Amino acid sequence: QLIKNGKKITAFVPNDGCLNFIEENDEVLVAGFGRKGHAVGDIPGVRFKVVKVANVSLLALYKGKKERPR
Amino acid sequence: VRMARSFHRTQDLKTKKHHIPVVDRTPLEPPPIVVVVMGPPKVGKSTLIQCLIRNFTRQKLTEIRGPVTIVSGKKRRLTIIECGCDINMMIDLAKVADLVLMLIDASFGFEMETFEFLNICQVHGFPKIMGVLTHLDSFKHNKQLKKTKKRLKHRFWTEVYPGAKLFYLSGMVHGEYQNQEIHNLGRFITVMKFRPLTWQTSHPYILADRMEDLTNPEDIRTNIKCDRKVSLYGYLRGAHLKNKSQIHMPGVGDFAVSDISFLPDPCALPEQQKKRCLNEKEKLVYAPLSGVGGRQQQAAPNLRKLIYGHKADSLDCSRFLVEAPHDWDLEEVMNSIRDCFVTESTYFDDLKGEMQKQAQLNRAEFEDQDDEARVQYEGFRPGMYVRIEIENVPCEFVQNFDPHYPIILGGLGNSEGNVGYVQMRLKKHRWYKKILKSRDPIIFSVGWRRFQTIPLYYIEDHNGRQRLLKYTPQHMHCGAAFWGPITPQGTGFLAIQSVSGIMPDFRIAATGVVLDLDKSIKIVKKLKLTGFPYKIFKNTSFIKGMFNSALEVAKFEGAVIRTVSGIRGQIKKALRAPEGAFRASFEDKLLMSDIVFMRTWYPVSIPAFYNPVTSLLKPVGEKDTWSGMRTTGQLRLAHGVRLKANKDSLYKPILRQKKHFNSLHIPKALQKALPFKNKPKTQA
Amino acid sequence: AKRAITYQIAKNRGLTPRRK
Amino acid sequence: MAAAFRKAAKSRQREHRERSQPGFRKHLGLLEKKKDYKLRADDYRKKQEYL
Amino acid sequence: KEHFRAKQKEEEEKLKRQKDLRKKLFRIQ
Amino acid sequence: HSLSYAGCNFLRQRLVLSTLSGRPVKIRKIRARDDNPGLRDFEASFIRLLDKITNGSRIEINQTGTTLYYQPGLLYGGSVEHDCSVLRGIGYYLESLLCLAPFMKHPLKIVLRGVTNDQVDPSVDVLKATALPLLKQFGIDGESFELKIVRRGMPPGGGGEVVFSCPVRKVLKPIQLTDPGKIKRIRGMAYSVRVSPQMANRIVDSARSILNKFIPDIYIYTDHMKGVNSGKSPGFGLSLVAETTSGTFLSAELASNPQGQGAAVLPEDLGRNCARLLLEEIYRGGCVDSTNQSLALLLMTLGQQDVSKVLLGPLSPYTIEFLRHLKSFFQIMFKIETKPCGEELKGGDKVLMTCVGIGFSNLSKTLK
RNA sequence: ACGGGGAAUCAGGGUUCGAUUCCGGAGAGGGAGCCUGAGAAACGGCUACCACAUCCAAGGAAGGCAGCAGGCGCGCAAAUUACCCACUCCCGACCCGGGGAGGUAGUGACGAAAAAUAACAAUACAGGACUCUUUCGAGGCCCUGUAAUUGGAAUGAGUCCACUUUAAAUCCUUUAACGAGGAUCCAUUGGAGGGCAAGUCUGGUGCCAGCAGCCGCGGUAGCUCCAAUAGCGUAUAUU
Ligand SMILES: Nc1nc2c(ncn2[C@@H]2O[C@H](COP(=O)(O)OP(=O)(O)OP(=O)(O)O)[C@@H](O)[C@H]2O)c(=O)[nH]1
Ligand SMILES: [Mg+2]
Ligand SMILES: [Mg+2]
Ligand SMILES: [Mg+2]
Ligand SMILES: [Mg+2]
Ligand SMILES: [Mg+2]
Ligand SMILES: [Mg+2]
Ligand SMILES: [Mg+2]
Ligand SMILES: [Mg+2]
Ligand SMILES: [Mg+2]
Ligand SMILES: [Mg+2]
Ligand SMILES: [Mg+2]
Ligand SMILES: [Mg+2]
Ligand SMILES: [Mg+2]
Ligand SMILES: [Mg+2]
Ligand SMILES: [Mg+2]
Ligand SMILES: [Mg+2]
Ligand SMILES: [Mg+2]
Ligand SMILES: [Mg+2]
Ligand SMILES: [Mg+2]
Ligand SMILES: [Mg+2]
Ligand SMILES: [Mg+2]
Repeated sequence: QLIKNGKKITAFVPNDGCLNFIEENDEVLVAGFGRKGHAVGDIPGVRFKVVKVANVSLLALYKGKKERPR
Repeated sequence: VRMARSFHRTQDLKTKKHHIPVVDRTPLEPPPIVVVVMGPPKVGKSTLIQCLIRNFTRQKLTEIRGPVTIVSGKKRRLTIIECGCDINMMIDLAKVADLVLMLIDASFGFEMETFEFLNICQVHGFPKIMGVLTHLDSFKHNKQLKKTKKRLKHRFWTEVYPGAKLFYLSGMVHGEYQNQEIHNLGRFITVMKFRPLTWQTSHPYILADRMEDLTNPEDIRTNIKCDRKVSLYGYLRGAHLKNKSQIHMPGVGDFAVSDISFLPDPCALPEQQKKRCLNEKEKLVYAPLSGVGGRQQQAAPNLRKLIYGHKADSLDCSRFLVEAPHDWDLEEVMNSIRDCFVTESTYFDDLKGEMQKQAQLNRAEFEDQDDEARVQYEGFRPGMYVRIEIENVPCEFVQNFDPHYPIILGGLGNSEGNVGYVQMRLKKHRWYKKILKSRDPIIFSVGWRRFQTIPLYYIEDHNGRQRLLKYTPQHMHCGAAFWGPITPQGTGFLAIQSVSGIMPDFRIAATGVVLDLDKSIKIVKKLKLTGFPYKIFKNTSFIKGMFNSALEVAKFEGAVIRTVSGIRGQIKKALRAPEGAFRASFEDKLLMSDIVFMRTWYPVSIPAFYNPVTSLLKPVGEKDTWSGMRTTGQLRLAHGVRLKANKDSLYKPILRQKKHFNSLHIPKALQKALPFKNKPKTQA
Repeated sequence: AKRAITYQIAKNRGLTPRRK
Repeated sequence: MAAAFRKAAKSRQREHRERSQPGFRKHLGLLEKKKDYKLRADDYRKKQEYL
Repeated sequence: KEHFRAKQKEEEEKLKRQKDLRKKLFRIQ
Repeated sequence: HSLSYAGCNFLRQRLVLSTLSGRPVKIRKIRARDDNPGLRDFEASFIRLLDKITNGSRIEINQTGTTLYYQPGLLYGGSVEHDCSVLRGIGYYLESLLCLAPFMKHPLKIVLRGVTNDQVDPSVDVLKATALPLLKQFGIDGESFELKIVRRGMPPGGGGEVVFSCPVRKVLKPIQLTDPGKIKRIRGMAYSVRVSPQMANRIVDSARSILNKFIPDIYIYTDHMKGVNSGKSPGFGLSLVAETTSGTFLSAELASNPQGQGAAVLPEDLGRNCARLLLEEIYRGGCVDSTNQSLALLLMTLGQQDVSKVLLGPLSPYTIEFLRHLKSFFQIMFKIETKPCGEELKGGDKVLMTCVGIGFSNLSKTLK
């Protein structure tokens, strides 16, 4: 649910196993996705993706370069 | 172009301002800010504290022990406490600190204690951190000094937010830091603002300024080992506190508060000190441990008296009977009732406004009532100096009291005194060398508590089954379940193997969050029952070794079985001549070298073992040395037990050989009946 | 008696792909 | 960037290993896996279709 | 064998977008 | 630290407060000075209901049944079916479920079998009409939040069935209900089972005759359920609900005597008496009706440490004892301030109840 | 919408930018007024009003960073409260005093220029490269490959003296001594592929397919290719 306007949207998590870093009621940063198109094995009609959680990039958490602050 | 470029930039800057709105519950008169000073053992922690005290109060204190409260500015006071290298204090101070001053030796570089404390703060709620690096007088104002500052700053920017402020202490004049550097450092402390941390906002807590023993002296003469009643003084922080409540004191145990009383606050701000007439006392420093400080029922006055000032063995019904019904036919009775009936902003801004209205109502609700009246309705508000009376304290606490070690009193919420089954999401730390074995003891730091338990490590499957794991995965999150105290969901936790002793490596074993609380674990383990073929009839084979009686086979009829090779089968019936043998049909023919097994799931259990850490109940020199249950590896070293490895379980090269098959055999009858064109032709 | 950080901590390489 | 996630995970190249026949059954022969059975399975199917 | 596979990979790339795949399937229908 | 109590009266609130507090309770001397000393069956039926909707509870009963020890576990929801005792109505058990439903681990889907309409306990129609909107004020609103009556039941036979579903919430929203407002409409519910359908019509024309002078808009619904839906005993009754501009609801209801005992009640008398009982409630009117006062006070205490206010009429003896139990279990003391209402001519004096909630969250809900 | 000299993009014509180190105008929280002076409707001058705001013994008194540093602008965040008038010039009674004007260093790959992370020889053992080809085939060789060994030359990153620089310094440039074989003194970012078990889920066309796989019985003491390269990606808007 976006903080600015209260709308509810569906986004992609980049990889399975990044779901473990994300918990419910967490604050995340969302960017756009899918202007170019949708790849094979991607669900059409979803136009958002999750980029950061607690202001930390998901790739840095996955690679073990940073730790999520509570 | 200018309109579009300017508009899109401001929207991006608004995104930084957005956050999850929460009700502001801070008091109108806040308590002193807690400032902790940590670092490697000989970095200069105590020197900086004396400079900060002299900077704000123009006073020099001798033999500082415990927290010190000073007035620093017109509207702000600070509580200053030094943190030692011991891991137990590092864990406690992180749970309470509002501001952290981290000291780095620039000449030597980073040390492990610096990175361990940052991980502790990340788990339990990240406070505001200002980094101070010292010992710059070793360098000689060249490339080497300039490059060292950049290298240390950019590595520090990874643990905290990028662009964080660092302070440099160039040199010591007469064993003291330069006044201008200290003055600038003190100025940034004055203007710092703080975010609402989840744990601190939810629970009331107290940092103790003074401890005093309240026992009859003749009781001590009778038995020294008697339980003792102790009085504690400190500022109330976090949330409201009730008169009768349960509080956990880390390092000692769980207690219930007998008596609570608000007290006139020492070291008040000078404006409030102006109101009370004084003979120029000029109180600016408070440190008692250092020694420097110190229709009848309808009426409200009767309805309130009746409630808060035969019936038993009677019917329980939530129905109010009418003792005196009105006539409802007279005009005046009809008269008394006729008046009843009818004759451009963001969503973030609007939600912030609603949070403000609720916060204004909370503060202004009981402002008219007296403080004694206020305590009954809302409890003790944060920011008041309070006196806490605790009974049944162990005697070893009083006789082994050390003023350096802080005393923290953390209020417990509902059901937090009870015990149950706790399920956690857990990941082994990246810098830890070893992995954690299930059914081995480990120390958890959760909530206010530090304790040792025995956890089970498990993994989730897509169907929803939780199956047991032998070890924590090296690179993945993992489920953890154990028997321990009840703790609210969404709180972080920290795992240590040994609090006693010093080791060169990183000491934090793992990190995670609390997910679920229950009374049943529902964790299961995989069990395979193995058998071997002894008689084979194409698809059907006779299997022995899986069972030992005909009653066993009857229970498992129709079960799915398979070979190591992957051929799937079904149990059909039990045979008679071997007691456990049975008949099974399969997809294809089996070989005698094949092995069959059946996949089963067996529920497991965990012992209920909970051993709290009691470091404060130790001699003053021995507060570091606390031990408990040992792990499997330690027990093997203590005894003469040596690991023995099964030859079957080891992995070995297979070395297979090329496979041949017989040529197809055509029956003699079929050869005769075949047409002349397609007959196998052999010349004799 | 000083516990210096390791090379792994000093350069948080993490899970970086291995290259020739 | 799914490629960056996959490439980081595939940094470790250890694969799972094969288990052998137990020692007390070593006289019987090698334990056959799915690859070994597939050879004898297709051979029998080929002959049956010819017959 | 590798050369034959690489030719099909180019055709697989030549429709790898989601809308491209649904494009032919209506057309083949 | 367990609490100790004596007697059989107020048994439900002692058990409900114990499981939310997490503190054990000891009950002693239950109907000691009686020919039947043990616990009644309907109280034993209530205890079995708690055991099914919780996980990990420990309950001890003496061989005589004079004492009860209850160690509460965590709340576990899910699908539950229960056969209620015919001595007390389903609404007797339903009030306790309304208190505990939002704090379950899983959303509760319960079907209750027993007697729906009775003279002793509140009707399930009243709880549907008035109690459910009150929980929506606290934020427990949901798509699956409903009460449905499958078949009606009357004593002594019983034979009724209701299904109740409630969402789970992590925290409760504070409320400030201080303005009652003026009554717009009156709605009613007239039912007859295993008798002539003419009974309901003879109830309607009696209640309407009294209430038409105060308000123009009154319409009473009539219900006749046939076959297995009728139940196992004959009876009839009326339930009345008043709706205000502010959204509050005030209700009253009456039911006929059972078949076994009591003289037959004229339907015209039942219609008039229920209407006068409703007008008695209006004279006492507040933001919540007298039956629902104890429910409102409990949900105020379970807020997220905020100031909340409710305006209610004269306090019932049930609520007065409920307030004392709240101080024993949750250590909360309300601030009471009566409102005179001298010349406003709204009726009797009202009481304004205000408090600050204790920090309470749903510990049973799973974080995922 | 401060204007211009100008910046970008074009075959041209044009189009889009120009708060921003040069020139001109205007203002000093907001509207008005005024003294001195050659020159001001001046604000690091004065008087009253409006809005803010500091001290007080409650009577009174003192204010204007859109100068240089520095702090704040819901809780979420990015240059030093540094050195000097040595250069350039300005003011004064003055060769000499003063100048956050200016100059000197510090500070986020935001932008531009140069440029490392190795070079050269040797030995041994194998027999197969490579190009075009929609699974068929056609050409072709003065070599290729080996996570195979071996040798003694060269050098700067760094460590550490001394000069030189400069107002004093730092940096750059000189220069004595140390400083390389896994030269582990170990370059990254994006894209695309392969490899696997008595492992898990889902669907079927008995033996299959999909998704995926550091999780297996026991046991806890560093694969390949492509694009760029000290650089390389993503989102929104647009041309
Ligand atoms: N030269 C120099 N020495 C410093 C500096 N800062 C701290 N020190 C040294 O630190 C010593 C003081 O030790 P402490 O004040 O006790 O610092 P600490 O980290 O609290 O040590 P413990 O009390 O043992 O925990 C002094 O004797 C100094 O030699 C610095 O900036 N420059
Ligand atoms: Mg010290
Ligand atoms: Mg303008
Ligand atoms: Mg311009
Ligand atoms: Mg001007
Ligand atoms: Mg301004
Ligand atoms: Mg002049
Ligand atoms: Mg002016
Ligand atoms: Mg100025
Ligand atoms: Mg000026
Ligand atoms: Mg400035
Ligand atoms: Mg700010
Ligand atoms: Mg000059
Ligand atoms: Mg001069
Ligand atoms: Mg300047
Ligand atoms: Mg960076
Ligand atoms: Mg960049
Ligand atoms: Mg930048
Ligand atoms: Mg460049
Ligand atoms: Mg010099
Ligand atoms: Mg060499
Ligand atoms: Mg498969």
